[PDB]
Amino acid sequence: SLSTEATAKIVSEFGRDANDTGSTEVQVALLTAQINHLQGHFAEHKKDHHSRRGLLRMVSQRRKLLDYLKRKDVARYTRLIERLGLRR
Amino acid sequence: MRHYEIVFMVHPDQSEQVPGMIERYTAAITGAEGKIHRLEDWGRRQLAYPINKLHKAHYVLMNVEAPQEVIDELETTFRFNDAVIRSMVMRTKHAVTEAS
Amino acid sequence: SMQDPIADMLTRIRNGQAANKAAVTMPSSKLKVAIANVLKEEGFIEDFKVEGDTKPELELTLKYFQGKAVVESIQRVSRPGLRIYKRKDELPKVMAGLGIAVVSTSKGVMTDRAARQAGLGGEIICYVA
Amino acid sequence: EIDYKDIATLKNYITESGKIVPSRITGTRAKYQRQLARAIKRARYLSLLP
RNA sequence: CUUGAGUCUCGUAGAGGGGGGUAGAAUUCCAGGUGUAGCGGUGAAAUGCGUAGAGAUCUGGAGGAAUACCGGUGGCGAAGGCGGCCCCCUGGACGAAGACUGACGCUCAGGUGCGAAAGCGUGGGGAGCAAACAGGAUUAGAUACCCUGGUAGUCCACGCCGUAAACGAUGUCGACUUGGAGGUUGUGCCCUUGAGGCGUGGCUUCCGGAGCUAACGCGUUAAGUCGACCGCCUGGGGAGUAC
Repeated sequence: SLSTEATAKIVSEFGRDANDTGSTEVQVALLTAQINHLQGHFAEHKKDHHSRRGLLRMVSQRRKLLDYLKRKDVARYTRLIERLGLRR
Repeated sequence: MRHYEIVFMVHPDQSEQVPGMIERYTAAITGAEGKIHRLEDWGRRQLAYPINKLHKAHYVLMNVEAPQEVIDELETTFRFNDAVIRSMVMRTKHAVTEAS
Repeated sequence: SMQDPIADMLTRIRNGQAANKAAVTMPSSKLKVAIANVLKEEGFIEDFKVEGDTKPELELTLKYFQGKAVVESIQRVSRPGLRIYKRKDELPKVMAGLGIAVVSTSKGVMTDRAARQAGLGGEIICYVA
Repeated sequence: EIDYKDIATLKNYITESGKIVPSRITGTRAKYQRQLARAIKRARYLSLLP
């Protein structure tokens, strides 16, 4: 649902260059933008459950990517979890 | 911002205020950053079933391109107005402007 | 394959033999090539050949005496879930010596006869027969 | 390719009472069937047909 | 490292979901006339309506339920399950090339969440129906069956329940192994006519080979050949019962 322009902005603003779509920082930033917006969605309706499932996939996959960063490179991970505001 | 297709019937009883209503709504949309890509009228055709105790209706379809939001107040007015009993608003899935 | 690529290669061999296929292929590893060496030097296959640089592919060539495949069984023994290691005095005879066990010794991957000769055991890869 | 507004190719897909003809006797490819039926339903509720 | 997994770019199909209004068919009474000997039903009456105007007609209303055709050998969804039209929000899937990451994976006890129907609780709603209950006759006696009304419920909001033959009675994931007949949805080449002719994917229905199976059968969507992890079984009854 998240617009193409927003994905381009995020890929730029967390990517190591332009069109590095697939690095963990890029992946996590897209997932966190989507989490925030959907949490906007489900605030108003709490009784959508088939869509909320896709949101649990987003959250779970984002935890898995963040755990991969922490294991691989701690420095980029710690820069990210606040440079994007995470592990609150 | 993607295509719509407004269709609304103005009854012969309601045919009194056709231009006023059409132009007021077109002005509202244009001020709402919405530009008409096409417009046509299908006259006053015949109604298969006597809807609302009547057999005639002047079918005007206006089909503008509009943002997400500016359409809600239009249907709000349609519900609050007796000019048209049913104005149904449409989508595109694509880019079409020509009429037929 | 996903977790045991060596049972993948044996499954391919026995499935292609029961399918009367002339050659099977699979993504190569260096231990796949080692076991393939053992087999083709024991006369269980004709040949193999690894092509590709970033994606090598191991090209086993199956072997039929007439219309019957040379391998009757080929079973994975040590798997992820049971690793099997034998001391050289307890290396297994497979079908009373008529079939091999390929073991992984610390001097490489050899047959069972070769290992009990050179006096060193190791991890039992499979039973061929 | 085909939509609701052209009432021409709808009367052939309908009866007098307004029942959509099954594709079992027309030949429709089962994608044009869904779109076609949506067209008749829109038109009925837009009141070209009962 | 790039083959698994993912991110990206672009399109396709869909009863996937939550909302928001939306319209008719049918539905009963009233609002009136039109009409007077009927309405009603079973094993049979009868019970209940009606001559106080009863049904039906058209007329408007009221209000709720549900969306006949399409409709399917269809589809989507993890499963439960999802079907009028239209908008808003939303989920997932798939296909084509390309880019990016760089094993980021699979499975999962515990845990967490969803979960038909009935039911419960709290407020409403109640057009039809319908356990209970209320008339008649039963039948060997009738608290048979039945028909006549009929309340909970059914519907909505929130909370609880957490169960089904919740079933493909078939855990999840990956790989490999002959065919034939279809359906649905993409897409490439060439007919640059719409299909087309030839590919090529995804889903899906049915035959059947080897194999497997006790047999029935399954059979590339395996119940074949394997690998990873989980759940489970251990004679029938007692009993999914007691504590």
